[PDB]
Amino acid sequence: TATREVDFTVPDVQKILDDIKALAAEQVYKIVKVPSISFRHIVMQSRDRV
Amino acid sequence: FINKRIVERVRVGQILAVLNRRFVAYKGKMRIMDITQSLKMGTKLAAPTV
Repeated sequence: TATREVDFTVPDVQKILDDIKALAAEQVYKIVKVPSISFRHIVMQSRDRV
Repeated sequence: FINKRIVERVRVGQILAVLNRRFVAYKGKMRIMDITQSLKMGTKLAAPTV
């Protein structure tokens, strides 16, 4: 034969099914008390402008 | 005297001017195998005896 070497190993389906089942309990959102900071300020020698 | 082009002085601009043969190649994702020895794989059938 003349082809690329591919290891034809057999996995176990039970762990794959268990992982698929466990993937359904994940949460895409999150719950926070305060929102993240979205603005900051830099001061200079001036007293009237930043 | 030999009527052949063994050695020729060639400019750099015409180095790639000898590309005129059509080549066919097979994909690396397909396999090529020889099945000549598969022609002798067989079994005989014995006649029943009493």
